[PDB]
Amino acid sequence: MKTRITELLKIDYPIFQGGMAWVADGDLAGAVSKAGGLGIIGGGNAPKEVVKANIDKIKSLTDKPFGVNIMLLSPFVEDIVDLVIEEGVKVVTTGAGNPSKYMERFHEAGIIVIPVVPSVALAKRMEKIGADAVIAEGMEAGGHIGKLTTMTLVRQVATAISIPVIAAGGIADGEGAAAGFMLGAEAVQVGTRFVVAKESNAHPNYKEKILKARDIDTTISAQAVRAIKNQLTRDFELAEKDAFEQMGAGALAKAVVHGDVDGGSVMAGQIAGLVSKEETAEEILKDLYYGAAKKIQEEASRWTGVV
Amino acid sequence: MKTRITELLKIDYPIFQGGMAWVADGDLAGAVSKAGGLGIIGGGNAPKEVVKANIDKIKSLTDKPFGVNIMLLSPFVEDIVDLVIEEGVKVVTTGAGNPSKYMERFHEAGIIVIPVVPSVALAKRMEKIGADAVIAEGMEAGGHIGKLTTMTLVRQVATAISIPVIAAGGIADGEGAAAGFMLGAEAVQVGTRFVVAKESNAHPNYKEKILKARDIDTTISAQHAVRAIKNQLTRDFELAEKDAFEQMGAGALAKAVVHGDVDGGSVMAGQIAGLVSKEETAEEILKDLYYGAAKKIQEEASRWTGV
Ligand SMILES: O=C(O)COc1ccc(-c2c[nH]c(CNC(=O)Nc3ncc(Sc4ccccn4)s3)n2)cc1
Ligand SMILES: O=C(O)COc1ccc(-c2c[nH]c(CNC(=O)Nc3ncc(Sc4ccccn4)s3)n2)cc1
Ligand SMILES: Cc1cc2nc3c(=O)[nH]c(=O)nc-3n(C[C@H](O)[C@H](O)[C@H](O)COP(=O)(O)O)c2cc1C
Ligand SMILES: Cc1cc2nc3c(=O)[nH]c(=O)nc-3n(C[C@H](O)[C@H](O)[C@H](O)COP(=O)(O)O)c2cc1C
Ligand SMILES: [Ca+2]
Ligand SMILES: [Ca+2]
Ligand SMILES: [Ca+2]
Ligand SMILES: [Ca+2]
Repeated sequence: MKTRITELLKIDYPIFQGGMAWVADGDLAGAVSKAGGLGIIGGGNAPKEVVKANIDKIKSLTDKPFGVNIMLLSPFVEDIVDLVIEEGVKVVTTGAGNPSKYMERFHEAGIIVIPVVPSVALAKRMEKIGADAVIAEGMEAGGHIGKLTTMTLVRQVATAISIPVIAAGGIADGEGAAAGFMLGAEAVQVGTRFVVAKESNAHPNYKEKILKARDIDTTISAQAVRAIKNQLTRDFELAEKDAFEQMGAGALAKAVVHGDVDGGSVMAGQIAGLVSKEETAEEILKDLYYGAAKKIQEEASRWTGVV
Repeated sequence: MKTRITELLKIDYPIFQGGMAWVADGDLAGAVSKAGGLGIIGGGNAPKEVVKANIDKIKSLTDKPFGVNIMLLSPFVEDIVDLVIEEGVKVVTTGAGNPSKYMERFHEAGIIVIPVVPSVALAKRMEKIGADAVIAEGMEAGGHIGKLTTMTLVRQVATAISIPVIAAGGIADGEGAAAGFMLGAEAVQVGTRFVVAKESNAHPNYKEKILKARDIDTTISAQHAVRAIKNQLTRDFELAEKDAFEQMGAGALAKAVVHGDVDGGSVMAGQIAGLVSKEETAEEILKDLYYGAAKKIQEEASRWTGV
């Protein structure tokens, strides 16, 4: 099977493992790319030399295509722009801001640019400035969120633009992934579920937090970031009532690296209640792709001959 | 095609026009039922005598199945429970609370009860007291909302229960409706788009504000949290909360729906309002949703064939 995304990136499955701060090292990314998806290295707030070690890690693991995520609120944003170009990266995703100022530089470098868009207006602007595709991220996602859900944003983005759309936010199995294709997308982007992958270097405490979570276990803090509820999210809310960087500084690192799941930031999506097994990256990819195929096929049998 | 909902309810299409305070009178619920879906009179906050007039109006328009919505925050809840049983209404949907104390009375009346549920724990419990089906409503929906999205709530509720699930929130076309079926749903509930139906008695001003809205033109107010299209009321209400209500809130929806005061009334509508761009008959809407979905499911299955 083929979609414009499998053709554009030269990959087996129309699935991205979304770039994540701290979680998406060369190990996670490498395992995804290896099995046939697009593994994506999360730039995050990391210095150039930390992100570079990751790019080196991945190349030594596989020759398959890979992306690098540039998170536009990073203090080292300009260094990572240099880096993706310098290291020969073919795909760039961008998140948490407008990447417009870097678009011509990326395209002169032969790089494929796929921004994350939170609205139809920004989706269209990206199309008119040359963007090769866009990612519509719903508010149900883990991490730094917009306002619109996946249901409404994907459909309205897909309708507004002629470039290919990718659904992100709230997908953790084949049924969820196939829904993304119905809303008009040609690829899915998955975050929360890849965190529990065997190759993921997220601390056992962070993985077990996700695994035990119920549907309602997430909250939005710092109004904006979706995370699993703990002492830190309760602290922040209370200090929101009172009125602050003592809490917020290094919070994700505390969680992802050191396993402090009380005082750390345990970002994860509303779909974490559906995630309850540790698997390899390949086992996750196959479940999403063949799980979707199966469900699309079963529904077509139901609706067959209707006109 | 057949779903467990089409067979429980004996309806031609697995689509509910969602029970809506003020909007969902007899003429709208009639046209939906007459065209072959499930039209639903919304009880809202209305006295027993007003809802009876609606029930009286619908029976004279169509012989086909119809539902009545019981909104549980109503001052007149006990009377609307009475009313449905006395007038031989065969289906009841509920919203804004827990209907558990009414379950045994409804079933002794031979009534089919379909509660809206905001979580997995409430879906499971409704299943355990004998509910015939539930509605999963996402926070993207118009009106009074929970915290989970359609993408994530419908997945996790379809998964937790063996009774049929109906997907609500963010569906205005066949691609949207197909997506809901993909997540585990056996029918869809549509609100926003039915407001602009030719047979809807919503004020031309109110229909105009939907037709001209963008994806981003809704906001959450009063977080009883209501989703509505941004205007002077939402601006004044947000500010009134900001520094710190019944003077502003009282009768707000009636002012917009009936009188067309879309400046200072509550224009409840979903994030999918940016997609709703024309006035159509109820039948034209039902047919677009149904056959739109069919063609999208059929299209994607030829794309995925052999996988
Ligand atoms: O320019 C504007 O204001 C509008 O433009 C945009 C606004 C928002 C977005 C957007 C929303 N979501 C995303 C992708 N998701 C994310 O970026 N989620 C993230 N999680 C953890 C992150 S790390 C971090 C975060 C904050 C501070 C320091 N570090 S980023 N992009 C894209 C474009
Ligand atoms: O266990 C509990 O605490 C109660 O559980 C529930 C909690 C929430 C819900 C729920 C949320 N949304 C829905 C279905 N949607 C709606 O109920 N939407 C509505 N729009 C306009 C309405 S009219 C109104 C509303 C408030 C005050 C005065 N009038 S109701 N049900 C259902 C059950
Ligand atoms: C822990 C965590 C960190 C993330 N970091 C980034 C990031 O640095 N840049 C970005 O564009 N998106 C970031 N995201 C979003 C993901 O790339 C992806 O779009 C999202 O997880 C999809 O939603 P889901 O969690 O339901 O699967 C992050 C998400 C999580 C959960
Ligand atoms: C104006 C308006 C009034 C509503 N009133 C009720 C109600 O009284 N009881 C209820 O259970 N749901 C109510 N709802 C929810 C709808 O029946 C339906 O589930 C919802 O609108 C679906 O989301 P959508 O707007 O994206 O289609 C209302 C929705 C709107 C837009
Ligand atoms: Ca398109
Ligand atoms: Ca490891
Ligand atoms: Ca089920
Ligand atoms: Ca009329």
